[PDB]
Amino acid sequence: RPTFYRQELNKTIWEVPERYQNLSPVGSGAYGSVCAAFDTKTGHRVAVKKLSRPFQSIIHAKRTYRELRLLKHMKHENVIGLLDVFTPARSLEEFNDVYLVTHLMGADLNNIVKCQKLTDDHVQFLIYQILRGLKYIHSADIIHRDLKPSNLAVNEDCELKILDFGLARHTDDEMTGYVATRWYRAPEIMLNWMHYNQTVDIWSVGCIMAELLTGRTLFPGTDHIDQLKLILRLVGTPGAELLKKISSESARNYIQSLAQMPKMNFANVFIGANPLAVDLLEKMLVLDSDKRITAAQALAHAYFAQYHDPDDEPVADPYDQSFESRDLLIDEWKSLTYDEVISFVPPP
Ligand SMILES: Clc1ncnc2ccsc12
Ligand SMILES: [Cl-]
Ligand SMILES: [Cl-]
Ligand SMILES: [Cl-]
Ligand SMILES: [Cl-]
Ligand SMILES: [Cl-]
Ligand SMILES: [Mg+2]
Repeated sequence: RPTFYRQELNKTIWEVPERYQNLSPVGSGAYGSVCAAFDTKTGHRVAVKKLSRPFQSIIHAKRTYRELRLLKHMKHENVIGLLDVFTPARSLEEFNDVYLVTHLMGADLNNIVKCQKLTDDHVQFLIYQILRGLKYIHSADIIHRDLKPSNLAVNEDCELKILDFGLARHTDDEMTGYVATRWYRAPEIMLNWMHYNQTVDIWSVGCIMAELLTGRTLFPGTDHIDQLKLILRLVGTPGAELLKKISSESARNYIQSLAQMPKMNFANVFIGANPLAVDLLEKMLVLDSDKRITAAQALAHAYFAQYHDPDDEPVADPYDQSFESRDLLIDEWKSLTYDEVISFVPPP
């Protein structure tokens, strides 16, 4: 067991191993209560997250367990990983607090899209890295569900990592009105059309790729219905085949109230873009999720010929998510979480 020391960080008591020094608050609270520190064992600048009220309800205890399981699994160059997890508790009986340690992220994609001039070469390398990380995530039967520029960390060398695993499901209020939290969402999940699957993430990558090419949000809707109208004007209204797959009768009735529209010519929308970029966007932004390109298929597209290496695009170890359908008490979720804290092995 390391030695711990205590300090008050803006009306919060932090108790952490001596290896972590020079703690100071960071971020806009998007990933929880997070400080920056220097890790003296590894020489890296790190983010230390202290969870708020991790065991206060069954819902919160299960969310804590879910976040720790997901972060312990993810071992890939293009995905956030866990550097450490600790508790000052010396037994299950005194366990209350959980702390997670990751690499400190400086800038996200929004900063570079907003403030930098990007070459077709920059767009190739950024989207190649997102798809490489997604091929890995999807091989474990994990759906990200929230890919957007603020969840993509980017460094000076244009190297990228994917963020946001096992945090609270987004509320209907967070999704209301003129908000970036909805602009990257696939239509079948935005409007609850049907049981969704991993194909939702490829819609999101299409929306991100279009914005890197134009410097503008692709579907900046003022509300759910305005955003659906922007989507159908580009990709066309649904045919009988997709309408059959909308399980919700009222959602089917609403769609049929709209005048039919054809798919637009993407070369006249993305004026001057690399024809290979236009071709890939047409294969991602397909209304029927069964027909969209997969991450593994997209890596082999000619747009990525300069970066694609099929011997260096790895898949994940198997991920057991059977706990997700399990009904347990608060103390049972707390015991499962304690075992995952004490069994952690740090990366090489
Ligand atoms: Cl990205 C992400 N998802 C869930 N928890 C954390 C803690 C630090 S970064 C992070
Ligand atoms: Cl230490
Ligand atoms: Cl990492
Ligand atoms: Cl504790
Ligand atoms: Cl964003
Ligand atoms: Cl597993
Ligand atoms: Mg999110």
